[PDB]
Amino acid sequence: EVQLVQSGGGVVQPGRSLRLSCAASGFTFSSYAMHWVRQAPGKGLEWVAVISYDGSNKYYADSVKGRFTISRDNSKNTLYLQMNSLRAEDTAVYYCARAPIQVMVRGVMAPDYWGQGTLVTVSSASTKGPSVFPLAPSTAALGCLVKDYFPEPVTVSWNSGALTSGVHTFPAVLQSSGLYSLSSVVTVPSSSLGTQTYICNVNHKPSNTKVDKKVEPK
Amino acid sequence: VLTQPSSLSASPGASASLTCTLRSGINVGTYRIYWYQQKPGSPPQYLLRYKSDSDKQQGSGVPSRFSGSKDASANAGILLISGLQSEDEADYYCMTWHSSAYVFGTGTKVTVLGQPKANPTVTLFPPSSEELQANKATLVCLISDFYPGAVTVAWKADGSPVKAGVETTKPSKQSNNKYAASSYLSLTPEQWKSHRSYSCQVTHEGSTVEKTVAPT
Amino acid sequence: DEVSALRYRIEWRPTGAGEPARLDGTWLVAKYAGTADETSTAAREALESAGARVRELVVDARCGRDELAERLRSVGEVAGVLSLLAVDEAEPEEAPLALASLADTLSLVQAMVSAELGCPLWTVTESAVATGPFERVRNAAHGALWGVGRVIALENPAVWGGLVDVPAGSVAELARHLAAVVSGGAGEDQLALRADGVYGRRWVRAADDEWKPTGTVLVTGGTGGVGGQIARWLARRGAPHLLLVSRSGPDADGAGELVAELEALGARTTVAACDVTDRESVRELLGGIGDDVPLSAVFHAAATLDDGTVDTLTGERIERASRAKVLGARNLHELTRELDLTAFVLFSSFASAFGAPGLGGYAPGNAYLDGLAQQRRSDGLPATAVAWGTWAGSGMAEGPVADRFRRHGVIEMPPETACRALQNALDRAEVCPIVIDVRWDRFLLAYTAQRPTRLFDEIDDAR
Ligand SMILES: [Cl-]
Repeated sequence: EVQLVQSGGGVVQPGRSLRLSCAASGFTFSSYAMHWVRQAPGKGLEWVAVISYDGSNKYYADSVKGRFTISRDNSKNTLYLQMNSLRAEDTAVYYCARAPIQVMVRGVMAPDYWGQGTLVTVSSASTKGPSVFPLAPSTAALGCLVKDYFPEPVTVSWNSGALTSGVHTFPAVLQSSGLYSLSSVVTVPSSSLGTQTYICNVNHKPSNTKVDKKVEPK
Repeated sequence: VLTQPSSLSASPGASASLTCTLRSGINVGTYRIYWYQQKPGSPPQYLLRYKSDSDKQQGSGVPSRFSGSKDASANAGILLISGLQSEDEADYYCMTWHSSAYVFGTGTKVTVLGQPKANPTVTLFPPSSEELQANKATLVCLISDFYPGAVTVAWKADGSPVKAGVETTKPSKQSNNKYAASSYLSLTPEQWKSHRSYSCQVTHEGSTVEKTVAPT
Repeated sequence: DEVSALRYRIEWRPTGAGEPARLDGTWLVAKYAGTADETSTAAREALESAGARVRELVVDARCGRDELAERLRSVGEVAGVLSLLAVDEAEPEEAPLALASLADTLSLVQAMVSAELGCPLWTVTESAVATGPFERVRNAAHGALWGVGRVIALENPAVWGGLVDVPAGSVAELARHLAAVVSGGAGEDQLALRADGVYGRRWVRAADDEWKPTGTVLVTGGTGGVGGQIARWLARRGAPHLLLVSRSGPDADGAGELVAELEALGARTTVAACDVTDRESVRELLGGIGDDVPLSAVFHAAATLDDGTVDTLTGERIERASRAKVLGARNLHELTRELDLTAFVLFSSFASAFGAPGLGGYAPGNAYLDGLAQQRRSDGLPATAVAWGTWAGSGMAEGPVADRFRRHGVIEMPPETACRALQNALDRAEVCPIVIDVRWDRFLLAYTAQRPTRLFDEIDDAR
């Protein structure tokens, strides 16, 4: 199936540079123009740039012209966005997105497939990994408290992805300290609490934090 | 360049007309308008594009109740959702080429009217052993599956309101169209053990519910 | 200079019908059983009033030229035929040159020749010409009757009386002038009757803004002949993207070399196989054009087919031979109606501008283009119908026909000079520029060898 696997987000200091990449699979990369689009959290979509299937044409939004360079490596099935002189206005989720397949030797069209996105945070604040605490059961609700991290995002799975039913991971709270916290809760039968084991798998990529916390009855 | 209403609501089965208006001094006729749907926590999804009856295309896999057209009077492109279902709640963006760039409209949020009230599920966790041993104490109030998306959260200790140490999120839409929120009360372990019991109070649509934990 | 001497246009000038009149013998009024009763009545009264016996000759739609020839031999000593086949003519959905009046005009002409009637045919059309930009060509296919009629006049003078346009749905002008027209005083055979008077068709010399190719430019017939020269010219003028279309597309002879030629001249070039008579295929093609290089100009150089056969002209064969030209033009017109085109150029021909023996199969489709461009301009849409003379270099068989044109004073144009003429015509927004190299001393004597004409009365070189 068509896949756009994105890399290269995180925190970056105002005025400095960051390079995003997007590795494509499941289609003939060199036959498709490629776009970048960004979305500041809670705000609207903002088109950033496009590059033609063979790389000879590039266009950029006014808001990034002269600071960003879009490029591609058709022998590595990879798309790049090189971002320079970053400001706080540039903080956003950045989406890789594929145009439809090239028909004529020249010309681009708007995306028909989008990647999952990567958050770029332009900040002076430092990266910090989270502390993970078990939330013991007291149907029965148990979970995982992931506290004091920066920046977003954090992902939580349960039993390495085998437990999905009744899993609820809540949007983070942003504290006055500038650090984030979140909770992930799963609803399970009370009769299994004695036998079945429950592990939350926490990932904070920006700080290379991976934690597997077992949650037992108190 | 591309103006959309911030909100649009209709009841199930109706025909919702989402508009994408171009600046005056620029004729909507020649522009190919692309339409995207974006649901909470998901990437945008391509719906269709429309320039004219001559030049239009349905996105792969997109049900035909989504259709495009234009209103030359209004200098606007139109996305029409016939047979509006609850699944169609989402943000909708139009997009077109202008000058030497693509530009998106400002986005329209589509609510399906007449959905039944959903009372919040409230789960309260006390500080964990491991956190107290790390010399901190967080109470966690999780609030899920409520509709409409407005709640008020107050904490009390031994009947008295608790102003300090509280952090509550705004409501956020879930994939089932109900809403979620969380509130956190951060204490020292001494504070935690001080009082007799703590309470999370969740008011939704003039009905209040409470959950209680006690260091005992 | 070279370019200015190539330049002409058709104008309509005030002229005299002829004096008085007074006719003898029997005039036939040819018509379809269903249509044109009011005009037939006015025509009859106008002819009778000048002193002629008048009988109806009801023609069947798409009739056989042999049963019609039999009928014409029985009626005995006819002095003239007035055709209303194109008056009050329905417009049912079909390709433009499927037109019955075209097919039956040709069969009528042939039946008059077969039956040795010895009398001229006069054909009436309705708003088929515009004496100025304030008049709208009503049906562009009716110009095909004029295109082929001018050829028939050169091939068989005795059978062709002439052509007369009247406002659609009116009889007062025909009633007022018809007798003097067919009595033939002043040698006029190409006339427009209007409320304000009588006009004759005339050739005339034609004496900041600068058109440039942008976005995508489309060339039909673009992989050879004149279209290939146009492609090269557009590349030199910096066309951002060239879209060349022909039936065979990238399989056409010389296509790969052409693309390499255009790339070296500067233009990124797409070649597509497309049958431009197929509206849906053309629709798909235009929908594949990217947003950053939107279609900005059309150069419709699809040529008329010639299989190399010399049968008698029929409307059916003309419709088939010219469908890419005619149906392609109408398809492109319908499908670009809502784009912001800077130019919509139709490649017409001297075959319709003045005609020649042997060109009867080519004039009708080029005449249609002439009318379609005028119609578009009336409707606020860009349009240019260039009536080309011959071109040097690219295309055109060498033999006895093309040598015959040069012998008759039509000299091939260098592609560079013809394209400069087109540039000037576009910069001036001319609707129907004629671009041709004529040596008038020779040409006029060849053109009037068997039949006088007034068509060139306004050209000084002609006198
Ligand atoms: Cl929005």
